[PDB]
Amino acid sequence: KFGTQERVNNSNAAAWNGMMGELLSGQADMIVAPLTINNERAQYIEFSKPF
Amino acid sequence: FPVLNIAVILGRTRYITERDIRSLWTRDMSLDFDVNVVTLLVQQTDPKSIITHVCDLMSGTKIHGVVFGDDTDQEAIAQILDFVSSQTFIPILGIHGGSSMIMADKDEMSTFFQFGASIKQQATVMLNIMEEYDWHVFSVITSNFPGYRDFISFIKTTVDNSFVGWEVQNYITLDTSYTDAQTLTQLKKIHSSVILLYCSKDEATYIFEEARSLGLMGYGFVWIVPSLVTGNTDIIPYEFPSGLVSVSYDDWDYGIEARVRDGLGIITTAASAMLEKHSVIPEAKTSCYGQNERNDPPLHTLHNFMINVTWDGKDLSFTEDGYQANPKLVVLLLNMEREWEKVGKWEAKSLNMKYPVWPRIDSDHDDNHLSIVTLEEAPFVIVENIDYLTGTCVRNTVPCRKYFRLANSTTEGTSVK
Amino acid sequence: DPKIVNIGAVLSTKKHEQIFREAVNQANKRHFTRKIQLNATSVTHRPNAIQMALSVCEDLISSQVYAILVSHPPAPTDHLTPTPISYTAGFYRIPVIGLTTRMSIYSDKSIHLSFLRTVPPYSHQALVWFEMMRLFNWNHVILIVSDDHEGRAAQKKLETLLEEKESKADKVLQFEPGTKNLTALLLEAKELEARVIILSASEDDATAVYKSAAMLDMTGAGYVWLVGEREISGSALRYAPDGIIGLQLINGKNESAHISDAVAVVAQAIHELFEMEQITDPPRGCVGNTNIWKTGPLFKRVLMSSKYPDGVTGRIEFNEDGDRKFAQYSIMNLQNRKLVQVGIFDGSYIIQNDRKIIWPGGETERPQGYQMSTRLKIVTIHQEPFVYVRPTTSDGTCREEYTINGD
Amino acid sequence: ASVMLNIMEEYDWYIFSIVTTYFPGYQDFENKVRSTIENSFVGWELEEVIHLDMSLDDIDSKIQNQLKKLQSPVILLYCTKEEATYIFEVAHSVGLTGY
Amino acid sequence: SSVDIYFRRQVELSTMYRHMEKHNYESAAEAIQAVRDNKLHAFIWDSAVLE
Ligand SMILES: *[C@@H]1O[C@H](CO)[C@@H](O[C@@H]2O[C@H](CO)[C@@H](O)[C@H](O)[C@H]2NC(C)=O)[C@H](O)[C@H]1NC(C)=O
Ligand SMILES: *[C@@H]1O[C@H](CO)[C@@H](O[C@@H]2O[C@H](CO)[C@@H](O)[C@H](O)[C@H]2NC(C)=O)[C@H](O)[C@H]1NC(C)=O
Ligand SMILES: *[C@@H]1O[C@H](CO)[C@@H](O[C@@H]2O[C@H](CO)[C@@H](O)[C@H](O)[C@H]2NC(C)=O)[C@H](O)[C@H]1NC(C)=O
Repeated sequence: KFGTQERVNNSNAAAWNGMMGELLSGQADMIVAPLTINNERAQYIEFSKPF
Repeated sequence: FPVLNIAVILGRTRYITERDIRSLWTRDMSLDFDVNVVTLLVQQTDPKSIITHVCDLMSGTKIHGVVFGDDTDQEAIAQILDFVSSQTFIPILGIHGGSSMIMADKDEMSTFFQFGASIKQQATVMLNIMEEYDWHVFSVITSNFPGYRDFISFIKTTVDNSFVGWEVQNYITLDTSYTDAQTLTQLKKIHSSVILLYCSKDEATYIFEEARSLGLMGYGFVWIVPSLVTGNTDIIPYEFPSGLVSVSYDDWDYGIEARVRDGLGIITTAASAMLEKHSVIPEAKTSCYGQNERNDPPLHTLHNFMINVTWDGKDLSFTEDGYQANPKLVVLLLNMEREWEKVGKWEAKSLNMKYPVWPRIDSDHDDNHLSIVTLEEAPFVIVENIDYLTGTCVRNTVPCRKYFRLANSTTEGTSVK
Repeated sequence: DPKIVNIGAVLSTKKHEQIFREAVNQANKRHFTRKIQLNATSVTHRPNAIQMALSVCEDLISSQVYAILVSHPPAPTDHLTPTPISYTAGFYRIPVIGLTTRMSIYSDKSIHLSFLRTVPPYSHQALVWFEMMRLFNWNHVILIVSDDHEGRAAQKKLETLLEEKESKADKVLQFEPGTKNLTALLLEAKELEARVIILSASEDDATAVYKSAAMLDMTGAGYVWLVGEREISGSALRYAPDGIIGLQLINGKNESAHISDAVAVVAQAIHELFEMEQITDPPRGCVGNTNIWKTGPLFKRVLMSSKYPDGVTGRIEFNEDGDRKFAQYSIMNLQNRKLVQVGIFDGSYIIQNDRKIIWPGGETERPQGYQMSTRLKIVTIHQEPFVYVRPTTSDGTCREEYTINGD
Repeated sequence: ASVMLNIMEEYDWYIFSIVTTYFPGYQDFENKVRSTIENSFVGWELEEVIHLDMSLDDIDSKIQNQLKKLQSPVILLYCTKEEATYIFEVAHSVGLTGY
Repeated sequence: SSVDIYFRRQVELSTMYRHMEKHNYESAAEAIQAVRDNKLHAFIWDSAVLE
């Protein structure tokens, strides 16, 4: 999955991960995919004008 | 064979001698493992008395393990003994009262640790009570002692799951340094159902005084009280606006003497798991002089290799606080007449309250909690089971109860969840 | 009426004890003599791990000192030795003032509640870095911290500084102390766009950090280094690099100034204090006591708001944590593999000394920290309309397959 | 009272309480307000009306207990000037004067 | 999937949130297939992928 912020096991606090966390993580500098744009994600990252 | 060296101390205002339980424990102690015991008692607790005495006994004889017993619930004491533990590296634990009472985060070097329980966990216990009857808690305030910052996060962690529909109204700190009033004026602003307390009984004493003036003592402002106050089971400040939940481990449920043998057994099993298993159990050696680093740290001491053990088959697996990871807890309510009536008891994951119905505080007021039953049909209401996987009811639904049928039976019966 | 109000202290040497008593005697003249009497008591800190504290309770608590001063042992040994006293007085609720404890280990006031010191911790050094970052306009940096209360606190402080701005958390890097092999992480670090670096660690660890960093050629121009006082000092310097910014606390080594200054400041806290009523003396005698001292938090409150900006050490004001405010640091440069003062920092504003700036590569000015990355690693998911996945036809990557419109 | 209402309306402070004393015209003040507040379509809220005066030596207790309940943002007060001094000292203690 | 946020935040849909959750898929290929296989009577997703 692209991924969503979720409880990190015992920690219960974690990054959205998947495509996005790799992005926060820096594995992928930029994400090109069919991604819907929403506020929950939006605070964490910049988003381009919706295509 | 091994002939270990151990010491135990009983300090008390309630009558028993260490000798009584000494010989008892050695008898009980006798078959399982070798042990050599020296017992000493001291009447009232002091930083100087305890430090001096423990160093006095330890140095004279090379004891490897001890326990601590008291008839007092003072808060500072634990930290002091813990401090001794950081330097000595000698295992210590305690079975009753203050030593059993929780303490601030343990240092990197292992310390004595039987008293603490994940305060978070403790709060989740309390939350279970809140889940049954508490929603939108009035206040959680980091007023005093350990975890003012720490308690603050968990509430957020609890709220963060967002599995149900949780929320907070009051979220502040403070007490003694200035006019109580900034905190008080802020507190006036909150308007909620259950007050959450994380302050010592001393602070609480004043807080009780604050609440009466504040109006928190009045109906609609339940108090959730931890061991921070609860600890003085014997003594309750009259001004303590009763009926608020005060709850911690109970002496009646578990004997104070009972705790010591088991621990000794655990020590024995630890040694069997360390000593027998290719490890050397070194003596304390140096405690009261110079700064020589105590001839360095013991190599392969292996004090914390086992944190989840059993004794007599009892699952006494321990937490990061060294505390029974199988919290044996009971729920206590401050009664109408200065009494901790047993509100309920906590077993494992499940939360238990002895009375399903919510007690009316004093006389019922303005027809509060009117008992209403709504028949269930396709047209008006509909009933389905609560999400037992979470142990909770659906957010947009209402948690419901009924009486499990027992017409013949004296009991009304419980058809909850 | 004058009642000698005892004071107590633990100091490095008897000479410093004499200095203490001298300052105290100076003290009676400055504050009103009739209202109160000042008397001085101190110890020369013989190195017993758990007995000096014994005597502190036996002598100083038995003497009911209204406050205690403490300094780092003259013998250059141990780390954060003054742990026990903060606990021991803790029952007493007796204010403690450290002269030399700039270490952040005792920052944990949840257990060090009774603890205090005039000097700012290593974490507070970040105040400089933000100001430094502010001037040069690099918003993009990297933070390298050891894993402990010290490093994590530094990170929290700097990030908190950044929180007022849009939070800037790119490339935080945590390593655990005592680790000799650390190169692998730096390979990860090259990847990141930002070219400015800041680090906090111990001297021993720092040797390993620079040792590993030099292997991957991290020090090269276009890279900047910002660091703590500890990093520039000790063994860190010898296998150590060039053109790296550094910090040294002003008057950190010399307690005596801090002794007279702290005492003058404390004097405001106690003398003003007695203007208030419902005061209680600190618990008299270690024995027979389990109760806190109700005045102590108040003494802390006035003492934190004590003012006394004029001082031997510099301006004095205390932040919420009890940590000192606006402490002055002296920026240091590595020119010709030697320490030099390029500038000095005092108050909220940096000051530029006449000395020429040095950077990695020798450029007079090296502001640009955004070289950037030519190639972008892009990520996707398998979604049928906007993405298609086919295996390479044998070795060949793709197919000449054509769209419905001929292309 | 009308002007007080107009002032409140201008700043659109809908929710208010009245603290009054046994001083003359207190009962009518309530009556005039009732009519003025009542006639209007708007759903503004009157939270509390308090009538208090010294009685014995528990006026402070009774007043304090009575005043402590209130939570409203906008307060209309009516009393003698001096009484206003005492009520304000009491409010400063209560924290009612604050922002 | 992002709609899960909608079900999450929409306490109004909690019922549906769980009802939905218990039947979720790792991907569209399986989610479309279930309806095609007739394993699941209905499938919920954003139109651009679905139409
Ligand atoms: C004021 O405090 C000083 C220092 O604590 C006291 O000087 C000590 O007096 C004791 C007498 O019991 C001697 O044993 C010490 O040698 C003295 N200096 C120390 C303790 O280093 C002085 O007595 C105190 N003044 C009064 C009036 O009690
Ligand atoms: C520290 O450990 C790292 C990781 O094992 C070493 O890096 C490896 O170096 C060898 C060459 O001796 C390469 O073959 C490996 O590919 C490297 N590891 C990785 C991640 O691939 C490193 O050599 C060690 N320290 C040094 C410099 O000796
Ligand atoms: C540490 O404090 C001592 C004593 O206050 C300082 O010694 C003084 O140095 C100044 C130099 O301007 C002399 O004028 C004084 O005579 C010295 N003794 C005093 C002030 O009584 C010392 O300078 C301080 N340490 C540093 C590095 O400044």
